[PDB]
Amino acid sequence: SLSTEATAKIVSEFGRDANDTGSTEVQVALLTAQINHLQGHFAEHKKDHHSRRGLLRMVSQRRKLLDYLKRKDVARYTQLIERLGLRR
Amino acid sequence: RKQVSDGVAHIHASFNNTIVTITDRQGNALGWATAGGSGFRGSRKSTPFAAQVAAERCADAVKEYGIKNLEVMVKGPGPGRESTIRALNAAGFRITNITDVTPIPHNGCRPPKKRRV
Amino acid sequence: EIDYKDIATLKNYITESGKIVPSRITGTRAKYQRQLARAIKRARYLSLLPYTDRH
Amino acid sequence: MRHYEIVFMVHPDQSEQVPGMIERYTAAITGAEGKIHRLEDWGRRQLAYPINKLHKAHYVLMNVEAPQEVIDELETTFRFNDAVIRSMVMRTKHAVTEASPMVKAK
Amino acid sequence: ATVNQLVRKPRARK
RNA sequence: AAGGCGGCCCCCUGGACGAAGACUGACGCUCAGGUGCGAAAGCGUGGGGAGCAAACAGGAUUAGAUACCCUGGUAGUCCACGCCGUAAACGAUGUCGACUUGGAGGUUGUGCCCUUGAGGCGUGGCUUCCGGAGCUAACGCGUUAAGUCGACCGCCUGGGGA
Ligand SMILES: [Mg+2]
Ligand SMILES: [Mg+2]
Ligand SMILES: [Mg+2]
Ligand SMILES: [Mg+2]
Ligand SMILES: [Mg+2]
Ligand SMILES: [Mg+2]
Ligand SMILES: [Mg+2]
Ligand SMILES: [Mg+2]
Ligand SMILES: [Mg+2]
Ligand SMILES: [Mg+2]
Repeated sequence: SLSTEATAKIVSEFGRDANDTGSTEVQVALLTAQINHLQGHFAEHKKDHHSRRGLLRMVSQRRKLLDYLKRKDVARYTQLIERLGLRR
Repeated sequence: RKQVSDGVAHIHASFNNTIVTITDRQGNALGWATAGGSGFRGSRKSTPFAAQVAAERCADAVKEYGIKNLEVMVKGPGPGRESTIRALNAAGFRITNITDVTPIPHNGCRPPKKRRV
Repeated sequence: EIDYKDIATLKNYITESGKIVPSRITGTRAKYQRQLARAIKRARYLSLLPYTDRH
Repeated sequence: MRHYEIVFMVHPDQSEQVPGMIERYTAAITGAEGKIHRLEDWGRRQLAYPINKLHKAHYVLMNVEAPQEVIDELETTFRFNDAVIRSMVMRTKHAVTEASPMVKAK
Repeated sequence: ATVNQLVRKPRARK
């Protein structure tokens, strides 16, 4: 996905410590930065439908992860949607 | 009339015709003989004995240059590959090099269709 | 681990006509056999091994 | 940061212009935090088959550890220069420092 | 074969 | 994922698998409409043109040759930009999970071992051929099931008409 400095920093941004890496809010941010990384790629490479399958996998994966936090704790849900620029 | 003393035999071997051609080491041709004009037409042209007399008659037209050491370049999958080399030794030459120079494409062009019979 | 620069190893793995000997004859591993294939193709561009016996 | 092995051969009539191209290309690499690992001059070497109607090509082997800044410019100036007749770069696994089998035998 | 399939549409009598 | 994918090298990028732990805490499976991909032929616009080659030209063949065979040859095959969305698109087997004697191997890892050799001993991922029980109309399948079961979806109801 990204490098070691880009991955481990965002875990420290949204996690409580360095060990808080398996939580759902980190997993949203791992997909949020990756889709934002691939904005200029698929604009130049519209004929790459095979990497688009990996793109649509991560969009569908992020949608399933937002539905779990929304059905359990809406206080943490409303924080992250504006903190990463979601809901469009 | 001229002395080269170094022969190169680009001999051809197709399924229909075998062509014996003597040349030098620098591309300048010295003589040729085909199996079509050697008294062999059609099915008789596609015989290994036709290649036995084509190499001998082409050799009789290149002894004016005094060639003793020649090179054999075999080109093609056609029959008569053995009958044309023994005919060069039957003409009084010192055989030195034999080399298969058959062109092999690296799937460059598309081959033609099948011949179903 | 394998490398294209040691051409003495590559001379033992080709023919006189520059053809690549498969792993059936030499009995080498299939892990190196894909690596030995691309290592010759590196040396084929750098004019270290001839393509055919024609030239 | 990537690890590159850069192979380029020089036209044999300009074999004295080779140490000029060694240090002019190096100063652009090392200024932008580019490391270097191997720099071996081999001299003339017999070809397995002729290229560009020539024989006895000059060979220079390199290893450059540098980011993607130099990989844009150096491949274009190889195609821009007429002395370099063949250019070839490749990505390696690690920064390596080991003599070639050509130097160890010659 | 599935009972949950026949909730949407029953078996078509000819 | 499938149709498929093959000179080399660079750049961007997708998934798969293994080892050691840490971490979230059922976040899962499945899918009617909907969405996208999707062999080749063909279509629209503009390039490109070797070789091969519908239609067609010519010559043999023949009762006639329309086909076969041979000499040529346009569209098309190539690229960009779209559209078309059908195939014997087949493993003729929808997906997921759980178990049930096993071999010949291949591929890809990893752990330990007089390293006493690229070996010995284990142990996961993928894959082919045999074959027991069992199943099956037979053919055959048979730890990758077409064995025993669960979860959900599609589809079939004599042939022809179609
Ligand atoms: Mg990856
Ligand atoms: Mg806990
Ligand atoms: Mg049209
Ligand atoms: Mg035709
Ligand atoms: Mg067209
Ligand atoms: Mg159909
Ligand atoms: Mg079958
Ligand atoms: Mg039995
Ligand atoms: Mg069986
Ligand atoms: Mg009916």
